[PDB]
Amino acid sequence: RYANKRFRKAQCPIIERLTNSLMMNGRNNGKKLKAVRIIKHTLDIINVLTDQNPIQVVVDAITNTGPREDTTRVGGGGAARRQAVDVSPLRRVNQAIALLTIGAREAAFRNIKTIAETLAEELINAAKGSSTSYAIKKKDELERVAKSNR
Amino acid sequence: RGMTSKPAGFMKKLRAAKLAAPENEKPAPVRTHMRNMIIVPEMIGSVVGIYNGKAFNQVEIRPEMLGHYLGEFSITYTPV
Amino acid sequence: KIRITLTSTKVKQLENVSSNIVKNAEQHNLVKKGPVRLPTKVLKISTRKTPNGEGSKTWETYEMRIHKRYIDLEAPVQIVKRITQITIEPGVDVEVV
Amino acid sequence: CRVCSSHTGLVRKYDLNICRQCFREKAND
Amino acid sequence: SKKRKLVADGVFYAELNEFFTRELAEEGYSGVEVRVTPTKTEVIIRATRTQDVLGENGRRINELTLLVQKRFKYAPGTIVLYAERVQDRGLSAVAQAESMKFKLLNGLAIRRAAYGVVRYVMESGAKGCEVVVSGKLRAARAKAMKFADGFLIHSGQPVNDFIDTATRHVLMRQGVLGIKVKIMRDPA
Amino acid sequence: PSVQTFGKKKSATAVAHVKAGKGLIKVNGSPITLVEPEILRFKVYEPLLLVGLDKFSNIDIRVRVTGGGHVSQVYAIRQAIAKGLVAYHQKYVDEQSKNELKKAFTSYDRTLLIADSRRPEPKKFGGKGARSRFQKSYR
RNA sequence: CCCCCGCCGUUAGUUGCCAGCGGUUCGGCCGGGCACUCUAACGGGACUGCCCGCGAAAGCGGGAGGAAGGAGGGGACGACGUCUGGUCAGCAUGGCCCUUACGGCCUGGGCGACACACGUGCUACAAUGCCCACUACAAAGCGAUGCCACCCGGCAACGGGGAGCUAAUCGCAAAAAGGUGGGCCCAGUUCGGAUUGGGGUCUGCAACCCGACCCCAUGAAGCCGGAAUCGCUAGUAAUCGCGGAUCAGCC
Repeated sequence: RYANKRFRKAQCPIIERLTNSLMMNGRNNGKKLKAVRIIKHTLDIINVLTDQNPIQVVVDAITNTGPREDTTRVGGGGAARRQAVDVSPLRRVNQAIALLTIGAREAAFRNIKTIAETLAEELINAAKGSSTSYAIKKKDELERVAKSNR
Repeated sequence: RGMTSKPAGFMKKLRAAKLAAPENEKPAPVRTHMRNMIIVPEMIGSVVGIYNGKAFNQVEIRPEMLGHYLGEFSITYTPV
Repeated sequence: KIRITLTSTKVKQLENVSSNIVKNAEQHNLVKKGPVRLPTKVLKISTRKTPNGEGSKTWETYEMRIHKRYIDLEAPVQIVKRITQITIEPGVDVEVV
Repeated sequence: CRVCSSHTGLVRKYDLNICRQCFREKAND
Repeated sequence: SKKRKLVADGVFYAELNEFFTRELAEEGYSGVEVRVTPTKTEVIIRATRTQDVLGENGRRINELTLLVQKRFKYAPGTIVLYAERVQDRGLSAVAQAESMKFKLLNGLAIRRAAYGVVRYVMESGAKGCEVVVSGKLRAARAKAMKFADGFLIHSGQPVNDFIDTATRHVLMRQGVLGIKVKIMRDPA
Repeated sequence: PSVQTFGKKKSATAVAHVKAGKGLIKVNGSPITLVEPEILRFKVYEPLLLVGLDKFSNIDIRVRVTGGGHVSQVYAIRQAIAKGLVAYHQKYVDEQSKNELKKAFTSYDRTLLIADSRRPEPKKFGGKGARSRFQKSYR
């Protein structure tokens, strides 16, 4: 596709690769620093509001957000039917992370000088401890679309 | 708006305008590309046509008008 | 304190040239500083190929690395004699303080 | 410039060449 | 040279070359190297017929060299005038080109003139050679002519070809026709 | 004794001087944290931690850094500490530089040992950025 | 095969730094020292060479080391030809045409007009933000009437005075994004700066037509854009500031 999967250096605070990916999703204009800060501050936000350790909260969020099945269009003899299909494990992560950041940006709450609260709140809302929020919606909606046209 | 201590005015029209001064004035116009020039009193009463770039517009210059540029009198852009 | 600047396109043309000057002056002055290298700077110039004239439209990119060599000679005397007639290689442009 | 007299754009230093063109031309051979 | 008069110093060289090409044509100009220090420039014109340049007992070399001084005053500084013979004019692309350019002026069959030149060049030394004629062949519709022998291949590719190149023009009643001569020699 | 390592990245040079000690870092006089304040990025002393029992609590570093930017410096210093660590002992510096800190078949683990050759990049013509190409429109 | 950029080493040290010591008008200024950066010349390094997997082979995938890879990144090298491609307005040149003028000088105007249409862009609609303050990292360039240190008068543009530089040794220069602290509190707003009124600086003979800059007031549309459509595969896109050519000044 775009290119071969490049391996990402694990996170400085918690040496989790998945985290860095998330951070990359947040960052824009290569402002890697602001991006890391927002995620870290959110993690701190996750600590206070929620007793649980942030790393666990985030991972659980991504799980709720990953779509198992997605619908892809295809041209049949008549009309382009939307064929439902599985999603690559690689694909699911990129979608989940992307959707979180997008929904997070979606939130009204403008907290912290930046975005940092929206990420914090979004992740918790995602958790399935709380499996709500805009991110999960998209995920649920896609799956629903699939198997509709089973 | 003060450009500098000495008001600039290109010599093409100045030298030309002033010569007209001793005879009197010059009937008919003058025509100069030098919209850049500021107008001085000797200019007054005269009718200098300025260059739109398209054409030269007759501009009678009166006293209230002196400090100005002359170009200010000939508009480059037309709604047409 | 005669500072000598030797510049050239070819690294060898200087090594030869500047080296000669070292040996000669050894005869009538102090003992030279020894050919000091002075790093080579490369210049990239993007310009009109010709000077104002034909083909202003033209361009082109050039890179010309130029080499330097000082070898200073303090306490001068009949250094000048041994130096003046003695030079060799073209391809070298030497200027002295 | 000096040689060709193309005014359009001669480098001062050479102050020669038709312009860049002759500069490049002379340089070329 | 000097920042101030590198250009000035340069203009003179063109000035010198200007006269030499005009005069020395019969001699067979190949190249005019110009080396310089202060008021003493080298200028060593290379020629096929050194005789034509020198003159008898060196009479012409005197006039030309003197002419040079008029153009090169003390400020330009007196200049010398060395002349070296071109070993085998047949090797000089410039000459080979000029050679063909002349015949064309005569109105010789261009294609043949080309063959001959490649042959001469090919004939004495030269690992490879190629000649190109512009258009308006025989005052005809513009065309192009070729001809080549030996490996110009392994040349053209920049890697140390040592291919002499030369172009010669040809004014004609019909029009100008450029000539290109490529000669391949042992590479580096 | 002291150990040395240079380290340059983008355009930056960092002199890294390791000395057995507390583990503090004096960069350009300020404390490592001081020169670096609020930079999540500053994982210059990553090569130290990688040694095993993190070298730090058994090392000390005086560093001079000039040229480029704080990010570039972070990389240069990171390389410095990576290289010096090797000189002190071949063993410690492992796979990126020597053994585990040292080298790999293909992908770079950290590959602290290498000097990132990446430089800004000249702007090619016909393109705005160098790489970035202008987009097309229906026009 | 050649050039520029990536890593390492030798040679060379008036570039460089207490790296390391003594002094200081504590400016690397002084002695001293080539280590380092660097300067420029040469040498090393990458070849699917090594390890696992498939293959008949070429090679494809993966992994280690490594600054770097499987053409590491950018040039020179844009083939024979195509488009009756583009330019007689850069210059050159055949033919045709004008010669009190289809030439030449000048002043002024025009190339800057507008009911409208399109292309390329800038700024923006904001809180991952705007403003004020404090504080930190860059590269490549340019400088003789030219860059302008520092001091003074001015809110300021800028003016007066004046040191050094002839430019790795002085100046442009402040780097901006960034980090720290404060303000704003979701509003067409401490968003956004169009537009317009006034005052004024500067270049230049001269800024009406028709310059840029400063300060006060004004404070528009714009709350993320229909159909349709463009760029870019990594230090790339995105984002931030810095220099240059042209050049009195400057759109």
